[PDB]
Amino acid sequence: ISEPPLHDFYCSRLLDLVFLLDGSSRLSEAEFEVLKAFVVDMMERLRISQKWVRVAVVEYHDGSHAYIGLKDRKRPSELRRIASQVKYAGSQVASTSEVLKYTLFQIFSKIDRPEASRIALLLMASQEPQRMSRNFVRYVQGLKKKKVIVIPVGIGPHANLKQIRLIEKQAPENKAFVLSSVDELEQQRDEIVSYLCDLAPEAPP
Amino acid sequence: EVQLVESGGGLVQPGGSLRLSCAASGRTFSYNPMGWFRQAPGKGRELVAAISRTGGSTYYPDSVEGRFTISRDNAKRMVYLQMNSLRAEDTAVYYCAAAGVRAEDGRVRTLPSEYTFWGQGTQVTVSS
Repeated sequence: ISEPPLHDFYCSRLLDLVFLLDGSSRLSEAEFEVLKAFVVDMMERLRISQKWVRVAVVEYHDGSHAYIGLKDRKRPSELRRIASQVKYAGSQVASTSEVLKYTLFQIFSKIDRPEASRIALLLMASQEPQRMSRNFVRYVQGLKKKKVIVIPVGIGPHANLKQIRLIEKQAPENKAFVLSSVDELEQQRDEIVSYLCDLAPEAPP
Repeated sequence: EVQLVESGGGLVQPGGSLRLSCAASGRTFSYNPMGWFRQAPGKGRELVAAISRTGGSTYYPDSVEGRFTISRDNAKRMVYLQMNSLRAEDTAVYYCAAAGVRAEDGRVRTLPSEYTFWGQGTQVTVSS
């Protein structure tokens, strides 16, 4: 049908995958461009369709800015162009607690695709005020109950390792990647997309 | 899961030319790495040509380098075997196959056990 593979690696599985991008000034404009490029490389190595891999892209500061929903029926090349054009916020704070609440109540409020795995790829560079973490474990526990796998990727020395370890504790498929900087994302990309692809089923209809 | 249909076989003069086509269909088809195998009278299945998912990489045994070009067109879900300067020993049934082991990795596959889906076969006879 519509649009052939760009690379030899091509994940043809039943997967709802959500990209959550740290919008804080812990990343420079140039470092944020590197993060989006990683997101666009990932997207090019997936079979994007309502039948195969669904993608969502959210940028988070003290609130969530959704650019693509799982259900947005558009051309892969259109979706990838949108992801490449996500704006730099350079915000004071990036709230893991807020973007996980958004993912729980706004993206995964109901499970359309019980046949699919569901993955939150939480791309973290920063540490939220301790006043904003009141309900953090609650929302991660709410995602574990909706069968959403949370994969925290800590980027850089300011990423909150306490929270990454906490997320891993709350459930066993919740598995973390700890990176020294954005430049490591491209090193780590093939291992990461292979790991994400293997957590998903090949058409179990 | 994956259905493969070969066409375009027949009789040719030695030193003649022939293009084989394979039409791939089905829900689970994901532009898998493909391979052309043959069974000649009294002989096992031989891999003669293999191609990555994108077509950027190819494998042929040294025995047949220069006589076979495998290619593919992913828009049409086709794979091809261009046969050139044909010999007596190239008489055989030619099978189109697809790798179903770890399909997500579209690199060229040489191990025959990684080929999982198989067509019905097309006869090529090189004679007078």
